[PDB]
Amino acid sequence: YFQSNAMAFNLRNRNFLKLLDFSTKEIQFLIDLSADLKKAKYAGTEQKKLLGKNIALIFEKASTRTRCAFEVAAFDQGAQVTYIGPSGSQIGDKESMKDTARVLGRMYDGIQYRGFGQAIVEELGAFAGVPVWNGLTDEFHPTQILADFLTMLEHSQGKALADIQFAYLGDARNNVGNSLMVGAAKMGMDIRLVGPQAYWPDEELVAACQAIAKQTGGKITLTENVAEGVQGCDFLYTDVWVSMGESPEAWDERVALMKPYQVNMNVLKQTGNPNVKFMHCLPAFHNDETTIGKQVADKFGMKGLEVTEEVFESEHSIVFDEAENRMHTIKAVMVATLGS
Amino acid sequence: QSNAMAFNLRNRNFLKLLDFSTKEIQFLIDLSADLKKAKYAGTEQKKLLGKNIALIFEKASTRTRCAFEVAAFDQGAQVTYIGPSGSQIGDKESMKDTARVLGRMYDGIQYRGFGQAIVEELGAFAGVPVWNGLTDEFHPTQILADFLTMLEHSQGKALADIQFAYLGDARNNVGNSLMVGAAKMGMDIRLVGPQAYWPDEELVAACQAIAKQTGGKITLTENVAEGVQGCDFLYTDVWVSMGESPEAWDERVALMKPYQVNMNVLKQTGNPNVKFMHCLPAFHNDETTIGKQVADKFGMKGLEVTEEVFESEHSIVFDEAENRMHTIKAVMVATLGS
Amino acid sequence: MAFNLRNRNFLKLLDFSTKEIQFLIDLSADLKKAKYAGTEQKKLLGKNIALIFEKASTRTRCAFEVAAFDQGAQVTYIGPSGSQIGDKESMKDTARVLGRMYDGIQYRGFGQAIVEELGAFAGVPVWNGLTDEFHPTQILADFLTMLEHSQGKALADIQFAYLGDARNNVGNSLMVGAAKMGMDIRLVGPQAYWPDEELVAACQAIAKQTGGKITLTENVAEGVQGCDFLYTDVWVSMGESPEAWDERVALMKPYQVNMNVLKQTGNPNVKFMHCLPAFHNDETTIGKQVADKFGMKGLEVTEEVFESEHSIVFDEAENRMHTIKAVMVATLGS
Ligand SMILES: NC(=O)NCCC[C@H](N)C(=O)O
Ligand SMILES: NC(=O)NCCC[C@H](N)C(=O)O
Ligand SMILES: NC(=O)NCCC[C@H](N)C(=O)O
Ligand SMILES: [Cl-]
Ligand SMILES: [Cl-]
Ligand SMILES: [Cl-]
Repeated sequence: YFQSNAMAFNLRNRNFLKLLDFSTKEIQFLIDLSADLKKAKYAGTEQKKLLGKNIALIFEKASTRTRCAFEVAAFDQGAQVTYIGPSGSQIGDKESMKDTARVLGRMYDGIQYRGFGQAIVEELGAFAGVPVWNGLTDEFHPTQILADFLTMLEHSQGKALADIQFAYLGDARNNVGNSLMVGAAKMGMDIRLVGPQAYWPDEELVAACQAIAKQTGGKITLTENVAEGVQGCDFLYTDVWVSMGESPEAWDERVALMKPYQVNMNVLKQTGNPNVKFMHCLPAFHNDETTIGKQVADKFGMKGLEVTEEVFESEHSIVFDEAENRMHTIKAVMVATLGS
Repeated sequence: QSNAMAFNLRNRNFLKLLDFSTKEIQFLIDLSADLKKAKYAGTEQKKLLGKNIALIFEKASTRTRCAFEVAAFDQGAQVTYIGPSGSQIGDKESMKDTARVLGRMYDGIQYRGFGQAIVEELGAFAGVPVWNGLTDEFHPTQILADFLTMLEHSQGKALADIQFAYLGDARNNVGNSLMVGAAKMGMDIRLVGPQAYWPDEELVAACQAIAKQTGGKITLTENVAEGVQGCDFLYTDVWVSMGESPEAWDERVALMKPYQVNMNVLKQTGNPNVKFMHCLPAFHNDETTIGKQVADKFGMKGLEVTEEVFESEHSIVFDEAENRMHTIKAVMVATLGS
Repeated sequence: MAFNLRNRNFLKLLDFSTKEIQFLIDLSADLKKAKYAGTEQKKLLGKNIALIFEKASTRTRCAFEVAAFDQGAQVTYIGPSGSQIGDKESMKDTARVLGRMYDGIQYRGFGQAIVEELGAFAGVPVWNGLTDEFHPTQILADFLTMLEHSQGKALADIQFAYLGDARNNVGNSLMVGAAKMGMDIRLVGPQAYWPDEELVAACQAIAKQTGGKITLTENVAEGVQGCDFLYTDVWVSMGESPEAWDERVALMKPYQVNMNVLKQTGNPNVKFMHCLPAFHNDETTIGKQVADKFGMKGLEVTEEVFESEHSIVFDEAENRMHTIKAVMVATLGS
């Protein structure tokens, strides 16, 4: 009866540039595929659907998780990869993205890009002629949110995404906030964006998400009031208050505004939910064991920044499950779009 | 015949085109074409299976580096990329030593960098095949790609029947190599640019002696209209190459500017089927930081080529770039394959 | 034996028995033979390995890559820039993330404490590819090389001297290895650069049980007499100050390995070793600047000794790969 390849047909050869380009059913399919690939890998029965494929991984910003997740997922699936890091390439200074896309599209079967304006990854996606995957831009981080939604499903009992309530605290207009809001809207979830109003997401993006959420039964709340924002949440999520590519000056501008939105044990208690779970895309500043994190926190008399060591290392934290799921979801994206 | 050539190429380095016969070069081009077809037909045999290859890059690269990686992967090899930082090379360890160490662990080595003398020392000391992926003096894999492309875009002409011009900095690596390749294959090449940037007189003298025996012709001129009349292909490259000081732009642009490839130049060929080539990367508009800043300083739109030419139907630059991979593959398979 | 090495980290030689070390060396010799005979069996097929380098490397990095590739594994090289490590993400966090995606992890970097943290938190085998304190893969390669270049001597029958900066990672590790394997080692250099007293004491206790001997001396003639091998390394290591050349050259100069030193062994078959990279002439930017400044031609070793029939440095370098292969196959192979 229901066994169908139509949906798989439609994903073939698509780019993965942002979640606004995908239907609710497409996103769910990607999540369900991710789950199946994760099980097959743990059961030792994984089938290689990217055998003989060559993939280019362009990184104009630093990465640990995203880069490793692309490499491992390709290797498990039978593909090879060429990593092109932030120096040593011609890209940007000597060669246009239009030119780079057409050259790489002649040699590789798929291309990942992490960098700056969403406009750049969109040009790559238009000119390459092979599938292009967004591994983070200034505006959106779509692979992260797939991982996050898989993680929420796994750490819930008998709930679909549409039944889940969560809050994101801090810099709500960074890539991860934007993307969470879009995904929540697509999947019918209840999202609260909790932070200072100057860092709320763009009004046009919010308006587009609200129109989406009207059709899916989702809810989107923006607030500066933590107690109101987190009450009843299944998950609390945060990220660094200053993102890659922004000025180091921005710490001075932001810490005093962002400080009330730190995820500490008080915040978890304000949920009223003893089963609440803590998520963070990573990397995180939760103590003095990084150079940047230590310097900033020392300057403001803090121990951690966006999250405390106590929350980050608690039984409530599921950040490493979430990080592992980067790899399974990126795999699903590659298999769906390029798998054969 | 082609079996003779294949036998003679086994275990050789690929350091420059002066190290090869006319027939060896033709064989490499023919092998490139066979490997390209096999890849598109899905019938490619993996002749580098179980081989491990090191790729040393002392300068930046997109095309060359990817072409080496992809060709190796398709042929069943694995690769280690060693970029301009993070290795011991140059600052802590001599090239002689690096060569002897890598030659013990890898089955072949690519090098892109500075003096030709450095790739020659690597090629002498490694004890495994060493392939030049660009030096200050020569860029031999690029020219194989260019000759394959010319053949594909000509209708039943052999290389010996082709006439082409290279415009601009004629003494850079690509101009030197085009002149050598043209002489070896019996072609008619015009090098068109300011006389101070003509290739070295000893290199020209050697290429003229080669050309005498192949029926090739080599012309050096400052005059564009004269140099490009009747050409099948026009070719150019950036006017300041990697490793030269960025200061060079300041007094090189004005000097070079008459040698820009624009639509007037194409019209001066008298040839409605004329095709445009460029090794890439190219400065043809304001969508690069360097290209925009240098052009703005002179109020220009593109540098060595205009957007109008680069994106026209006469341009074959992306066919030429894809052919980098197929030709590098043939080099590796010929020298290291079994 | 093989069973007991499965799933272990390889962080330093002090964590292993004499017999475990010998087994690793013997496995290295078997894998080397299989590779040259074309009969090598892939025991890491489908495995994915991460290679974290916080310092530069040519040999070590290449040896890990090639050994993985030959064994059917794939690798991700994470160099000193382009990752989140150190400035934006703690080692504890990096370890737990990588251990979820990879089957094994190599680390080259700074304090031993950092590799021990990685080893504790990753949850998969971790291998030390050089720290400030120890360099355990190098010494396996060195001991394989000594065996191959000796005729039917066991390690316990070998005498050797290490000259120069005896307290660097390589000296420390040579001393530990020698004590474990019952060898006679002389550390020959200025007293200020002798190894830590606590480390020496632990190695002496080990050596009493194996029949090894450890001598520290500032006298070259006494230190090198009757040696089978002479070994040296750069006088200033990665991560140390460039100012240290000013402090050290005058003190280290008398311990340069030149032809006189080889002659003081009284052994016409003496062999010369060096972990590499080496400063033996003016063909490196650092080596040339330093040597020019002090009116020298080579530093820790002369061109004459380095390129002589006595030098086995490139054999030693090739054995980096075969020994790293053994470590990976023993700890992760199936
Ligand atoms: N897990 C990730 O992929 N994290 C990347 C850092 C995201 C952060 N908003 C940034 O753009 O720096
Ligand atoms: N296609 C290529 O491999 N191009 C590389 C650059 C050539 C240019 N003459 C240079 O040396 O900078
Ligand atoms: N062969 C090697 O792995 N050499 C690495 C350098 C060792 C040297 N003592 C250093 O720490 O700089
Ligand atoms: Cl998105
Ligand atoms: Cl050449
Ligand atoms: Cl050790």
